[PDB]
This record gives sequence, structure tokens and C-alpha cells, in this order.
Amino acid sequence: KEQNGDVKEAASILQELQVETYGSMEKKERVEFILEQMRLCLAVKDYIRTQIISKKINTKFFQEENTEKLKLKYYNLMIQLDQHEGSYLSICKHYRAIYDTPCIQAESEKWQQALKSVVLYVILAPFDNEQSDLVHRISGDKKLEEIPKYKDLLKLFTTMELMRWSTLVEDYGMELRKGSLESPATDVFGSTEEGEKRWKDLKNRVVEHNIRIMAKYYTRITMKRMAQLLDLSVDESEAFLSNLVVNKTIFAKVDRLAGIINFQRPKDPNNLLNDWSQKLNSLMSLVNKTTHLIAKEEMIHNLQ
Amino acid sequence: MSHEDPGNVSYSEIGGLSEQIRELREVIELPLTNPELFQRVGIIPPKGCLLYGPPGTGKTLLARAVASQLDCNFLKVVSSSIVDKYIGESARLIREMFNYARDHQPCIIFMDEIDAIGGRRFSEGTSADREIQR
Amino acid sequence: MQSGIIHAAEEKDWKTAYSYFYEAFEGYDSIDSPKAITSLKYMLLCKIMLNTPEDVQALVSGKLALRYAGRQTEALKCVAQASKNRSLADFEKALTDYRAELRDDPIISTHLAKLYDNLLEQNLIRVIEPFSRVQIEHISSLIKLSKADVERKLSQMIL
Ligand SMILES: Nc1ncnc2c1ncn2[C@@H]1O[C@H](COP(=O)(O)OP(=O)(O)OP(=O)(O)O)[C@@H](O)[C@H]1O
Repeated sequence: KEQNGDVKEAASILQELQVETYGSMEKKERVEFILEQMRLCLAVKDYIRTQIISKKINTKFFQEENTEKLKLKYYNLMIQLDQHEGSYLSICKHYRAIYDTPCIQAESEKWQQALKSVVLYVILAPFDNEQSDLVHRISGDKKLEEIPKYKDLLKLFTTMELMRWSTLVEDYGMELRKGSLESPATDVFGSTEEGEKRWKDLKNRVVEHNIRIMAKYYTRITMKRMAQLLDLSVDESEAFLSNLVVNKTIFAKVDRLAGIINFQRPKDPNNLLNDWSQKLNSLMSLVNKTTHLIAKEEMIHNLQ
Repeated sequence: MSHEDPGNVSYSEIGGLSEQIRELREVIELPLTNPELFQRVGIIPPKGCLLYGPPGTGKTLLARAVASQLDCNFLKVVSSSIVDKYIGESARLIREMFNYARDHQPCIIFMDEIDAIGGRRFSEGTSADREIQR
Repeated sequence: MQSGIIHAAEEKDWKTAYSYFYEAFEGYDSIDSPKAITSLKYMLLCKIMLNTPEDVQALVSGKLALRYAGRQTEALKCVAQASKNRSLADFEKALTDYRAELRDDPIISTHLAKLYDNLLEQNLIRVIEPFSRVQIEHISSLIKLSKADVERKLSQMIL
């Protein structure tokens, strides 16, 4: 605090942190001291060290049952480091832990913006099977639907279909002036570079989401139809399909010269195709046979 | 497990050597009460110790007093239990001993007159000279 | 070190060639820094010769490579990163600033022509994988190359 510290002074305390971890056990005060240096490490600008010392904090968890409530307020410092560079998914599960601080509140504005902060990262996170059941835990809550933008958010997820992206910007472009709560848009659009990266992120998510229904419904499509469907040039579609094909999330062959493009159908020349298809379909009426049998058997014994 | 050592008081009556006692008190008692201090430094707790005489005396007394001072568990073995006449299986009875040493732990084990059962097989001869080597 | 150089001109064994440079660095360690900093260039480059860029980052991430980190280890990491990303434009952009470290390569023609012959199909596997039927003229615009040698290289890929 004397010289306000710098890259070197913050490094002097670094090597001294772990000296007393194994020396003695201190419940509260030590924890408060061990988080003091990373908030200076943000000013050091060196992140690779900040994540190491932050990796020493997780082995101290779970810190609950002591403090309660202060250390729950420190997660607000950790999300700052995780949200910064490479991971949008690392804040996903941790913002549900920063959602436990307004649980004790006794506060409305902080809590009301906690809900939007926890609900809006679904788009920023790349789609995964863990995300699917993640959003179902928060859905159905009694406090969550209080936000009208939440109904738009949910509408894009449930059963997909299609929507105009500019009309999406009609709902999400008002939230900058709207509020009440401007904090989520303060994180997104606060930095011009951050806001632009999440604009291209939202675009990547909606165009990736339009694709996965096309993957189930094709069969085939004309190339020029996908352009007017996604409201972008065919060159942009080429870029998009290049990243989707290298992600090998869905196999496709999209011919540009002849205009015929399609996702799947999988080849399956002979064996497995006819096997599973023909046989299981035939077993349908076979296993259902005995099922309706007893249905008529009970109906005829009810009246006779 | 039925060995009985009086004192307590007998531990206070032995006198010398003070600093030797201050070594054994630590090497014996500390690893049990404060295992945490060892893991910090990285030093392994000593698993064995050698007390020999008789340049003077007091070997067996002192250690025996520690049995009754530290309390906990104590195990005494006389050196005559290694022979077992034919079939020197008592060697495997050492594995039994360390079995229940791993169960009833912590415990203290005494070995007296080890020279008979820990000799050097220098001159190869007779018979039982070898079994002890086993 | 010399065993490594001769094996690099022989090109017969690309495995033990990395072993020799590794042991040589173990000798130069803790005594002479200038030999230790120049020893990593050859081992990592020979690992790029083996077309395994993923292990390069793992070697430079250790505590032993952090003390010896410098302007050369970033030139090794950028070749590993361009081979992993499979982009010749990034490779050439970084090739100008690191040319000072590129001149220390005893043979600049071998490694660069073999890597170019490699990155050719590493750029082709991105354009070919999405669709089977492809025109030559529009796909040659991505790699920015005449169609003649391209068709020659593709037919070679069939062979
Ligand atoms: N420090 C001591 N205080 C009190 N009595 C002692 C002490 N040292 C020895 N003695 C006496 O000596 C006897 C045996 O003790 P100790 O185990 O030292 O003998 P020892 O080691 O078998 O001797 P040696 O090794 O010569 O056979 C005890 O009965 C005890 O009365």
C-alpha cells in the first residue's frame, strides 16, 4: 500500500503466499489475505500467474459455513478473470454460485440483475450436452420469468424453428437504453472490442442454431436458398460451413458449383441401414401385439 | 501385549542420560502427536532406532519406560521366538507381527539381543546359521 | 548435436534425431546458456519434421523451458502453431520477423520445402473435406495458386 505496488512488489508477496498454507491453518483472515494479491495481479496485466494463484484458491473451497457472506462477494473478483480471455463457459457454472449471494439478500436491484447476468451467458457459451441440461435447471423458476426479455431468450431455445435476426436486434438492442438493469449489457457492450466479439458470437450461435434443424430436415437444399434463409451472402455461408465441417459436429457435403447442398443423409450402404430400419420397424407391431391383446381381453371381461 | 512396565515414577528415576532421553522422546512421541510438522518440511519420520550398551547401562529400562509413559500400544518380543525349532516359520511370524502392527497401529516394538538373530554369516557353517539369515 | 545434424541431412530416422538433441541439451544445461538456448531450436524443429506439433507446446510449457524462454522459443511455437492451424499465410507473416532465427538453420531449403509440400495438403484437407465435387478455379483462390501444379499435386495425393 505504501508505493501502491507494481509488477515486482506484487511478485514479492506471491512466493510468500504458500509459505503459511502448510505452516498453519487459519479459517478466515488467511483466505482474505490470499485473495488480496490477484486483484493487484490484474494491474500487473499478467494473467498466466493470476490463474495459478487462483488455482490455489479452489483447493481451499468449499469455504462456505465460515464466511458467509464475504467470500461469496469475492467470486465477483474471480468471474472478472475468467470472463476476460478464453472461456465463456467457465463463468457459466460459477455465476450460479454468484447467484447464491442475492439468495441471502435482502436486496432487489442486485438480485434482479443477478438473474439477467446468469441467464444471458447461454448464448456466449458454445453449445454442448452440458448446456442443454444446464438451461433446464434454471428454466421453470418462479423468479426468472419476471424479465420479459427472458421470454424472447427462451423462445429461441424451445423447438428452434426460425426468426429474423434484425427483429432479434429489435428486442436486444433496446436493452442498452432499457433498465432498471443495464449491467449485462455493461459487460457485453462496455468495451467496444468485447461488444463486437460478442456480436459475432451471437451471429455464430444463431447461424449454428439454424443449421442443426437443417441437418435433421435434409435430404437436400439449394445453396441459394440457404443464403436468403440466413440473410447473408453465399460467401459468408461458405465460411460458416467451413468452420462447421472442421468442427465435425455434423457431416455434410455442400456442392457449390451445381448449387445442390445437403447435410447427410449418412451413406450406410447396406448392413446397418436395412438392419436397424427394417427390423426394428417390423418389431414395432410385434411388441405392440401382446400390448393391445390384453386391452381387448379386459374390455370383454368388463361387460361379460 | 501383556508386558508391564512400572513408571511413570521409574521414568523419572533413571536420570542420565538427559539429552539422549530428549532425543528419544522426540523421535518416538512427536511423529504420533504432530505428523503435520513432518509433511511441511518434507522430512520422513524415522521408522527405526538403535540403542546399544553396555558401555554404561539403562537401555531396556529407558525404552521400557517410554512404553508406559506414551501409553498407546506396546509390543515386546524376546529374541528366543525366532528359532521355532524345526521349520523356522517364525520368519513368516514376523509378517504376522507386522500385519497386526498395521492393524493395531500405532505401536512400539522392541528387539533385544539382536546380535544372535542379526549376525553376519561370515563363516559359512553348521545349519541354523543360515535360517537366521532367512 | 552433430549426430543430430548428420541424421537431419540423412533424413532416414526422424525419431532418434530428436533423442540426440535432447541428450545434448541435457549436457549443455546448468553451465553454458548460449548453447542451451540454441539447442532447443533443433529438437523442436525435428518434432515439426515428424508432423507432431501438439507435443511442442507441451515441451515449452514445462518449468525447464520457462527459464530458457526467449525470442527463439516463440519462433518455434509459431511454427508449431501455424502447422497446427494449417495456414501458410500466418507462417509467412511470422517468417519475416523470425528470419534472424531462421538463418541459423543449417539447411533452410530441406525443412521449408518438405513443410511446404506438407502444408499443401494440410490446406487441401480443409477445402476438400466439406464437399466431394469441387471446381478447380474457385478452390484454387483459397490457396492462391495456379491450377496446373494444383491438379498435379491432387493427382499425386491419389497416387
Ligand atoms: N538409570 C538407572 N536408574 C535406575 N536404575 C538403573 C539405571 N540403569 C540401570 N539400572 C539398574 O540396572 C538394571 C538393569 O537395567 P539395564 O537394562 O540397563 O541393564 P542391562 O542393560 O541389561 O545391563 P547389561 O547391558 O550390562 O546387561 C535395573 O534393574 C536397574 O535397577
